Amino acid sequence: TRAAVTVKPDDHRYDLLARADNYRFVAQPEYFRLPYSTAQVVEAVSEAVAAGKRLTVRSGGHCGEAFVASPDVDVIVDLSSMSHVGYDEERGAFEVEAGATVGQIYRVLYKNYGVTFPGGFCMGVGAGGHISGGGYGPLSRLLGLTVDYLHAVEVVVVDAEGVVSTVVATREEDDPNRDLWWAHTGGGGGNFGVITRYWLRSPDAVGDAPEEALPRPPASFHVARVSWSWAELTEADYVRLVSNFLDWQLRNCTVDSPNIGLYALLECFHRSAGHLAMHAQIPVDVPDAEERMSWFLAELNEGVAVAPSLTRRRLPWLATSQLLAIPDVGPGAIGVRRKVKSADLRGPHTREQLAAAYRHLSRADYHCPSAAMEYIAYGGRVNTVDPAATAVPRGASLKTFYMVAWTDPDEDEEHLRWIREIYRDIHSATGGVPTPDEVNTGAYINYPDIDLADPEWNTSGVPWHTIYYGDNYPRLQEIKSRWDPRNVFRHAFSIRPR
Amino acid sequence: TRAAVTVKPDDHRYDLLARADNYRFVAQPEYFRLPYSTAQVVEAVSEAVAAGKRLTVRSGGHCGEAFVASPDVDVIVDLSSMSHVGYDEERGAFEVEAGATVGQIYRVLYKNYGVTFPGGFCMGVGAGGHISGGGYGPLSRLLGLTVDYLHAVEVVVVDAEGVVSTVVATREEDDPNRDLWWAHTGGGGGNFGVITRYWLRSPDAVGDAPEEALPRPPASFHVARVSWSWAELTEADYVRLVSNFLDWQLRNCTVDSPNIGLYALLECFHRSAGHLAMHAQIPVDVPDAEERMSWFLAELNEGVAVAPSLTRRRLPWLATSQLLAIPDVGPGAIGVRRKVKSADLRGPHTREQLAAAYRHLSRADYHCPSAAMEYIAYGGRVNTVDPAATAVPRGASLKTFYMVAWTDPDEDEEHLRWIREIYRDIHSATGGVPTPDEVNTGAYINYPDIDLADPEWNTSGVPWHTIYYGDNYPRLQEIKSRWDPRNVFRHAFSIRPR
Ligand SMILES: *Cc1cc2c(nc3c(=O)[nH]c(=O)nc-3n2C[C@H](O)[C@H](O)[C@H](O)COP(=O)(O)OP(=O)(O)OC[C@H]2O[C@@H](n3cnc4c(N)ncnc43)[C@H](O)[C@@H]2O)c(*)c1C
Ligand SMILES: *Cc1cc2c(nc3c(=O)[nH]c(=O)nc-3n2C[C@H](O)[C@H](O)[C@H](O)COP(=O)(O)OP(=O)(O)OC[C@H]2O[C@@H](n3cnc4c(N)ncnc43)[C@H](O)[C@@H]2O)c(*)c1C
Ligand SMILES: OCc1cc(O)cc(-c2ccccn2)n1
Ligand SMILES: OCc1cc(O)cc(-c2ccccn2)n1
Repeated sequence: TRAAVTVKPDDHRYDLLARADNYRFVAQPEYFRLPYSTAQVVEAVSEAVAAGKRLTVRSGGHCGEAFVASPDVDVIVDLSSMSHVGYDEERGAFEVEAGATVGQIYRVLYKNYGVTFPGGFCMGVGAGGHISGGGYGPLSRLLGLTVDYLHAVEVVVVDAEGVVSTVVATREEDDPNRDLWWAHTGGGGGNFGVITRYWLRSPDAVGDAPEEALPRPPASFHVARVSWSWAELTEADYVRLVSNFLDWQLRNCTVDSPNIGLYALLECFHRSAGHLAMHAQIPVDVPDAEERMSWFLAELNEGVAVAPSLTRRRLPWLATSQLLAIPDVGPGAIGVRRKVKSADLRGPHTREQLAAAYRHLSRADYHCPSAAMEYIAYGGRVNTVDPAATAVPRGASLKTFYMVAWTDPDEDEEHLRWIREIYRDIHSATGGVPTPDEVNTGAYINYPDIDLADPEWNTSGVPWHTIYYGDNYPRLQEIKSRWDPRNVFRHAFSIRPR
Repeated sequence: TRAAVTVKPDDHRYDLLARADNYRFVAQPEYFRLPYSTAQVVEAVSEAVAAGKRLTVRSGGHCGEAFVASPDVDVIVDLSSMSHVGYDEERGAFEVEAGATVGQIYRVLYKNYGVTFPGGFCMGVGAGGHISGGGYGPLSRLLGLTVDYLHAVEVVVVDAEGVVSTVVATREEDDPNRDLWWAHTGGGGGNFGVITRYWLRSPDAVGDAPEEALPRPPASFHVARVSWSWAELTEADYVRLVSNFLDWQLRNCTVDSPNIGLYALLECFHRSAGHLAMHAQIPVDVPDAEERMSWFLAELNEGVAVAPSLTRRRLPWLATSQLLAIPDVGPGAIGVRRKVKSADLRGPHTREQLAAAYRHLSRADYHCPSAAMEYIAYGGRVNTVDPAATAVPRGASLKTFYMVAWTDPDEDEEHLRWIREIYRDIHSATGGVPTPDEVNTGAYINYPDIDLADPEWNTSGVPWHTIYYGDNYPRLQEIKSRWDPRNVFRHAFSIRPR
């Protein structure tokens, strides 16, 4: 193996490595280390540990916050050159190096073996942060979460006397490292050590051919793409439309629903974007698939005056997945400053919550065509899992996501103000945040938001860690204390040892 | 390694594999063969040769025409699982397997080694088609063409008895197979054999460290992105703006220019789109770089009544390249029907030609936001090499490019009609095609257009092979007869033996 690359501030590459998906956070370490093998990750961590240096890891660069790129980080280990994806016959599982990106993973697994696993739809997202935090996407209703396929993980860890090792932790019942496995099923990136690779396999796979080791997705899908012109919207129409979407999703979010195969995402962009958009997809092989999609669209439009433009077509799965995917290049990906938020639902928003959203999404005093809240269908196979079995919170029927993206740092204050205000107004009855209760079930650690730990925005009394992990947090602390007892791996929202 | 994959029509992967960048052309072979090594590509070709099957190769699926997917193709060898990029210490050059995509090549080369090669901007374009056809991009004015770095090429070939073998052909003067190397420096894909891998290296490189074997791009670029509204854009404006663009490019298209680092692309969309668009870039370490972009923009708009909305910023090279690249996923990339055309220039379009483009670009009886023609700056270092030394015709100082993309197969005739009529009417003085002369240099093999072989659109009497290859065609024909004597590798625009 070629020796690990070290990139110092005098090297031309440093300024590029300092930048990832969020341009608000530019890293300035003493150096970037790019390793090629697990033994080089060991060496990198042990150097940092010996001299007390603050170390973080980057896989895909998609962190919503400054977890990797904090100005007090001294060393950044970038895993983008460990991206192998292959079947491992000794284990009967697909091996995925942590710097592989989801888009590449889907292509390799599918073309070479005809299988897939249910991760997210954004292309440049790294396996490192995605899987460990409880990755989901469009196939989750049918197949569950990424972590439901996590057979094993290999992790570089640091014990109380500064000794660095590489351990493989599996889900087998007698695995002495089982706890470290469980922590990676929703505990989140940057907490327990450097994940070097994951192994993926269905827990009920038959034999050991790769073609049976993970699920075959359905072969093709009816896809609907719908938009409603903002120029034609009223408050009442907005309220009614989102209510219909929500009501239909809450009736159809269990594995018993004959519509469980229908996945849909409603993007409510701010008015400056020109439209509200939705994409929906259903496997062709579901009984009456095409009629099911028609009933769904007709229900959506009941009692709503604006008529949508609609295109319907049929595509193979992988193409359906790339249609909906977010690009890793182009003006939407590169040089973009961002803020994201998250809130999960097991119940409908109220008419008052939706009128408040409408007030923020129609504001004519703001202009940002990439400002949006999104409602994302969820549930299904996700919620048939015993929730003790993984570290991811379960029970939401629907996720919601808030985002503003812009390019000018001059404008930071007004974009941050806009996203904070809409999210707080929506959650004004619960101290401005989704406190776990009858309607909210929390938030998703892979859409982190540090305003949850800010007394000016979170006036609920409920700490951030409850919001993101609910009842799994204290077990995560204990596993943290066992495996990273010096708190070498940390960030604003890292598991505190206890 | 793993045995090669065979995908027949009963396999769920077939419908996906049958679909590439252009949905107008759906492949229907007997099977797809996905090989993992050169030996397996030999086996695949030997099977098709033995039974006289019509065989084609796919790398990235970016062909503008049906050369891969044509219905008479029986076997398609898909190289997407051969996408290794690394330095090959033995030959002193970067090894690029034919199935690697340019997006991934630039990331690997730059991050691991701090180097690059001047290829194209589109992400999912495959090395196989791209390099052999004579790839270019944004850095070509400073660095030349991809083929200028082509140190060697490995090709699976078939002799007159139908024996299949592998040859490595190099650029070295004593190489007995130099002729095969030269044919790959612009002869285009799908002619001589299956390219399994390329080796890339500067001809003048010092020593044997990878960091020195290809050029380091400039670390940072000033970037400008510009758009003019169609709202009150008039013929007069349109014609002044492009003339201004062209005058400028033509004065500053040589290695003597202190503006040669300035690279710019003008997109003239149909009124449908709302705007005309332009992106420019210049390295940061060019003396007075920031001011030169100011001068360039000033001259552009002189005598032009629409005021351009403008944004300027500074980025690292690799970020700059990903900003202006075209995504390989999302609505712009997936499930899209396309038609492309091209014409290179050695001198300016006349006022009449521009009037004719304006008319077609303004035509209110047509709707297609994706319809455009583009002026892409070119020349510079490209034109300091001997036109003999590679198979790519050189001479153009500027490249032009035409495209319509849509999704509805029912609208094919309207979109084809538009692109065909605008192209014809701009070349109406020369029989509807850019005949090599004082002002036109031809067209580019990697933007193929079978309408140049259609008596109804090409009335110039100049055959397609002269437009694409000028003086180099007879030599290509001779290499073709020597290396593919049975014409195994062919398509509509393949080199005809003789
Ligand atoms: C940008 C982006 C993010 C998305 C998108 N869509 C998603 C979807 O459809 N479903 C999802 O479940 N999530 C989606 N996300 C959110 C992402 O899942 C998160 O942004 C992930 O956390 C990103 O992972 P990664 O790209 O690896 O980002 P990094 O910034 O490098 O790291 C995040 C976090 O994890 C730690 N970490 C990374 N790598 C490691 C390893 N190997 N070992 C330990 N820890 C690691 C980092 O230190 C950091 O703290 C769609 C889009 C466009
Ligand atoms: C879609 C697309 C194309 C682009 C884009 N931008 C370009 C740019 O910025 N600079 C360029 O110089 N060219 C650009 N092009 C055009 C592409 O260069 C061409 O479209 C390439 O030919 C595409 O290559 P590839 O993606 O490999 O396409 P295929 O469809 O697989 O094959 C093309 C042609 O080549 C033969 N062939 C492929 N692979 C091989 C191998 N290994 N050996 C021999 N022959 C091969 C095929 O049979 C076919 O004949 C921007 C965009 C978005
Ligand atoms: O998964 C939805 C989504 C879409 C998007 O454009 C961006 C993100 C995102 C971006 C950064 C951190 C977390 N999520 N998520
Ligand atoms: O090279 C410019 C460009 C842009 C684009 O969106 C598409 C293409 C293209 C698409 C198919 C075949 C050849 N070129 N080219």
